[PDB]
Amino acid sequence: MTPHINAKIGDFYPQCLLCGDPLRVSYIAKKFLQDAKEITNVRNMLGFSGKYKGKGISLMGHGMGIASCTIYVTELIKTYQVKELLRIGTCGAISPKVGLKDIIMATGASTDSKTNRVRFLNHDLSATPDFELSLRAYQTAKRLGIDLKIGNVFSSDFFYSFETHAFDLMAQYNHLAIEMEAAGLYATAMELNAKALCLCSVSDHLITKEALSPKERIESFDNMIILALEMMS
Amino acid sequence: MTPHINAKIGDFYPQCLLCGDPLRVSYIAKKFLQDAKEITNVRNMLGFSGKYKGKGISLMGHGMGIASCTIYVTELIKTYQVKELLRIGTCGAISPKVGLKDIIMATGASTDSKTNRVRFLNHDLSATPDFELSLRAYQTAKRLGIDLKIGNVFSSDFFYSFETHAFDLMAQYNHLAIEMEAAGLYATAMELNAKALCLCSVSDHLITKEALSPKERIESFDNMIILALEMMS
Amino acid sequence: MTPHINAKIGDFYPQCLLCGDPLRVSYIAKKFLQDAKEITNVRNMLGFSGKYKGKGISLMGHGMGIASCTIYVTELIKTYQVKELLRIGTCGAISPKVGLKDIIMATGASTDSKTNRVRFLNHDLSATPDFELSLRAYQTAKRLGIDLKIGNVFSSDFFYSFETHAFDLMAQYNHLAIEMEAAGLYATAMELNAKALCLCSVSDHLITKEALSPKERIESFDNMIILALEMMS
Amino acid sequence: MTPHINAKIGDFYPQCLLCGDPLRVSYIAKKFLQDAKEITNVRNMLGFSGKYKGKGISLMGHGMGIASCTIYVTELIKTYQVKELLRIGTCGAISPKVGLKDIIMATGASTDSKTNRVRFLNHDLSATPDFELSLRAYQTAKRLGIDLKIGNVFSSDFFYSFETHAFDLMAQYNHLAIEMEAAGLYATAMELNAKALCLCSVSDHLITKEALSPKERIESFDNMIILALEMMS
Amino acid sequence: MTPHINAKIGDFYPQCLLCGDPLRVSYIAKKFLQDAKEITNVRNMLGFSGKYKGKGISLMGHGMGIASCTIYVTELIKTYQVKELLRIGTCGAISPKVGLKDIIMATGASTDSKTNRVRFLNHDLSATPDFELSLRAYQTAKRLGIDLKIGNVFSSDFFYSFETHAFDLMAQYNHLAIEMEAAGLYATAMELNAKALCLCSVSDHLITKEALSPKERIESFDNMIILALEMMS
Amino acid sequence: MTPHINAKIGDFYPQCLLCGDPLRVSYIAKKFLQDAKEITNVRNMLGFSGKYKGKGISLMGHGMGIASCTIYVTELIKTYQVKELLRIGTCGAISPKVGLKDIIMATGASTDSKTNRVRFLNHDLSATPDFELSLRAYQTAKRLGIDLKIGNVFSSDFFYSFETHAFDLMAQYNHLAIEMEAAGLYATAMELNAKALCLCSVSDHLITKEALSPKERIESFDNMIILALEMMS
Ligand code: HPA
Repeated sequence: MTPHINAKIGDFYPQCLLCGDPLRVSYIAKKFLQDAKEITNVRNMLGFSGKYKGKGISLMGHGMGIASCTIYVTELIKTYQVKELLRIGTCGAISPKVGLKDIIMATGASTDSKTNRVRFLNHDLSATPDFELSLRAYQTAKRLGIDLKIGNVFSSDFFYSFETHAFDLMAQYNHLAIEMEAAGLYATAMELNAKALCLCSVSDHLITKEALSPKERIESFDNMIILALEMMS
Repeated sequence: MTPHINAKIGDFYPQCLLCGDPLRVSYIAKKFLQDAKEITNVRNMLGFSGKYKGKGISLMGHGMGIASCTIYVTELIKTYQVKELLRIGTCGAISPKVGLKDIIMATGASTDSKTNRVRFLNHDLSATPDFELSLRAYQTAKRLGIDLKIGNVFSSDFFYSFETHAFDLMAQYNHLAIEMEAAGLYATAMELNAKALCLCSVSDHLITKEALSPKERIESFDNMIILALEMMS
Repeated sequence: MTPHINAKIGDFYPQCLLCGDPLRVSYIAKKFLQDAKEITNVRNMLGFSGKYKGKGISLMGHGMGIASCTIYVTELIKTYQVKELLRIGTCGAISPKVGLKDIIMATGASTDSKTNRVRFLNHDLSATPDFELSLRAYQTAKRLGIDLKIGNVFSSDFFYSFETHAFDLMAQYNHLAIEMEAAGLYATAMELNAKALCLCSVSDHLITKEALSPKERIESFDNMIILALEMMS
Repeated sequence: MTPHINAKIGDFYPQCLLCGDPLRVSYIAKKFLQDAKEITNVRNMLGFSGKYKGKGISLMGHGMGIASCTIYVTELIKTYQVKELLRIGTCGAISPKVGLKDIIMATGASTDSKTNRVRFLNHDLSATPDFELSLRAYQTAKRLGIDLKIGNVFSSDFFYSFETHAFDLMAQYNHLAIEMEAAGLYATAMELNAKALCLCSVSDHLITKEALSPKERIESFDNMIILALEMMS
Repeated sequence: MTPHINAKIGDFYPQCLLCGDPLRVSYIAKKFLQDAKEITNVRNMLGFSGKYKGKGISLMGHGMGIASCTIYVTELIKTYQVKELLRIGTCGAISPKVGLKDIIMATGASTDSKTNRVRFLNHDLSATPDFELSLRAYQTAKRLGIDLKIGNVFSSDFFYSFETHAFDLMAQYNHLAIEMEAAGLYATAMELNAKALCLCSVSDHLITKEALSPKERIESFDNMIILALEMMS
Repeated sequence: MTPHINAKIGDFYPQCLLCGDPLRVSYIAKKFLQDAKEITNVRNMLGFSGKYKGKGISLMGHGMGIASCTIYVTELIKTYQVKELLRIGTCGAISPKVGLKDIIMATGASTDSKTNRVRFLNHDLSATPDFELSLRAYQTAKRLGIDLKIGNVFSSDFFYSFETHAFDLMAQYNHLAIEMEAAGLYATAMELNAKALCLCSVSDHLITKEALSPKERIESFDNMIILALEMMS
């Protein structure tokens, strides 16, 4: 009933977990939820509803990049009444103060996109998450015994960067890692008065080149999954 | 080998078709290819290698928006030696010179993205297709009896535009339609010394708000797929 | 030991409270601090060192605007070894979600300045405070029974705005009020790896035109001075 | 009848050739046209109407730089009803793919000018020729056994560049040569719904530093002159 | 020899008058100079040397627009050792403070070009004339009983503007008239350590549309010619 | 009468000297004026009225940075009917040609601020003083035998520059020094139709690293002060 979601109205709980990869959403729905039901699949972009420790929770893939993430979040909020958008994914660390398996909470999302200057008077929009959600994330991680890393991320239009020489200046200004959506998620949620947070686990270090093995990857993504479901409980 | 395609090095023919929607890809594999093999499925983004009248050809989804398109197109060219990239898809008409069913050949792709300024000295990159390819498309459509409409497209980061007041100016400067990736397709192929072209089928006119019925939407999309397969013959 | 500060090295405590107006700094010192000494007075810009419940506190004025603020923040951090910088002041509200007497915590500072494009690759810097400082403010407010309003502010180069028509768009994107230094404070503290936060008291509401009287302005600000002081004990 | 052109209305044929230098224009008329007459001479910028193998063709000089080109082209289309504009001139080649005596067809014109941002919403306008004209140039060229070199051109505001370090990157993005008008020609033609094409003779590299001798300039340019007159016949 | 001037080295005197129209340069040579000879004529862009009441002086055309002006004045300074460049021409008035026949001395030249951002770190270059020259023009005007209007001009890349709605804001900021080269003359003279000045005669009013009779233009331009020659005396 | 000035009606004379430092302002009052009265002191920013050689003159502090100077200058013109604003401040030299406590007259003020693009259509505002005021400076300085350098200054948002590599380019374009308010003064005075001029004494040399002290920045500048007083006589 939107050009990118074929769910029925009401099929989404007001809390939604987000990933770029629709197959990760699938993995989460099978392994971590009871009574999960696939509710959308336009363009193979999967969404699910189901229960986690008795509470209703929703999952939704959103593709890669600001433009794509912006499409699905816009529809999720405007048509399907999602109110809290918690978003999890991987990132390449650029700071010396984070390493493999760390979970980063993005209190800001810088960007090389033009999307926010187009949204916001051609000025600098400081794209930021909802504070109460970050507080629930901080509190839950302490309780779970996770050493939550906290700082800005840089949301890039480029997976294959042309500005790799600038990563140290980004790290100087407290950017812990690079991904590709958070500035879009945060700006859209600000645009539509909804609540958003982004969480990112370190799977590679772009400076010193250490990398997780493909099943070390899955163990640390699981650690992040559990943190996310726990803070929505 | 790449973080977004799980094909083996050697599975792609040098010619490749592209669509945002990977479900479009499999529909073309089934209904039009012989010996259609699936060769990649990372993040549900399906790819296919098959046969059309005895000649090899590939298919590949690339998701929505410039950032996603660039990732897949960069990896196709750099890792899988793809040489000719032909993008087909839908687009929103903005010009009185076009209506529903029309197929548009994009001789240039303007954009509201900052990606080309980042790539290109913060100047104006004129994002354009390979000429030889555009000639094939013109001759094939003449041989096939298709009244090819030719002009610019505007590639936007926004599906839900904040600048609809501007569509009239775009149309005046010979922009026939809007979509969300061609400027990225063209600049990547320009960057990596490969050949590229973008074809667009008109499904919705954004000015008159005419829309095709899905009985014609499959009808017109087939016309375009055939034109594209023909010019790769 | 800098062109703009004539204190002795060591005169500053590592926690420093900031106001634009040096006479506000003079007030706080005389009314709320023990054994307050004046440590700097270049350009009539007063800084102080004293105690509050036995614990050392410093105070410093920074003038109006990002450029003036940046000058003093840089010198405090670099020459005088200050580690936490807490800014408190007034602000014009622009959001319906806040009214007179409200204290705002700025979890992000947007801007019409070019300073952060100059510092940060001509990209978008998301200027954010230190998280631990923000959590300390949330907990101290809760303990004092203060109803903290959390969101962005907008830091302008213009007190006399040429863009008043834009305040509705800023409010929509969760900018709760307008002032003139937070973006430079946050970016300088980001640049030099120090901890910073901004707190804003609503005395005027730029949209609904409500306003506190001179005696209610004094009363309201005092409520913010005590939260700040309580935050540092 | 316009401030920059002296001709009576109807003096111009609907197909017009353009050079930057009005002495090229006078040269073309006396060696290749029959019954040729000077129709305009404001600011010494010569224009001619004449006959080539029976068919009436016009010639018009336009000066150097986008702003100059834009003045003349604007008056040709709006006042004197020229419909097709074929620009022929020299350029400095920057790509290894082209060498001396080569004729470049500019299928896109990049630029360091701000004019197209001012024309086009401060976005990227991809400035492009009319496809049909470019195909006629390709078909004519091959009929005359001229191997056309095809790609993008960079239209600069600077003859004495301050960014010579950037030429390698421009060449990477398929810019074959540098000149100073094409992006202004294409944009204006797009604005005013006219058909336009730029052709460029490789007199001088800029990288190799190879410059052909006095004898050859005349010969290579005449070659482009015949190409131009033939696709207009 | 330079690409755009075929004068002998040593042909120019160190003081040069400039006009965009080479036929204006010819007119001044024949009417006001003693023993004037033509020294250059590339691209029909005439230059002259001669004497004014016994003292040597040169005249040079430079076409229209910043790019064209910049080519010629660069070559005048670096190759032909011209030291003082005084540009005379017409403009369109935009301010109610000036009328027809008024002579404007441009103490600053704003622009919509990108050329000064390209020259100067993408900041704002304040393009200004040489102070001593503007003093000499002030004094000579007084001597001649000419009432000199003094202010900024706006140097536009557009003769046919797309921002006529902005003319009033320009006039508010002390822009007396619009023309097309002064920002380039000024920035090039600044780049190359020469002395430049621009004087403008009001032929037309862009707001109230008043105009001089082409009989009253010839007379008013003459006054400006005499001012320029005399201040070189 | 404004939120930043609390002077009585008519407390300001129509001529007003400006400093960034209100203590340099106070030092001029107490040393040079008869009947010196302090007419404002909001935020410790001192303004004074008094008499010099019989004629009544005012003095006003404006803080550091374009934003602060705009606030005070805007209020001086709109509420206190100041007509002539003469800034006499400090600046850092960026040439060996220029020594400490040299006095510069800024015929133009370039900037890295975005304030003038915000004010002026996102084009290049050429920020210049009132000519007659600068002629007064020139003739006054000469009658007094006070030496005066004349050129542009660069008005930065940054006292601690992040672009020290650019100083030679700035000096190349006739920028004699760096300061932080002249572009703000000049723009505001252009906006509101008032007469402004900026003089500045070299208080630092940015190549060789000499710097005066806070007290020397009040007391080493008598010649500039006397120059200002005399030109207002
Ligand atoms: O170095 C400087 N930069 C800016 N303003 C100044 N005022 C004195 N020195 C300086």
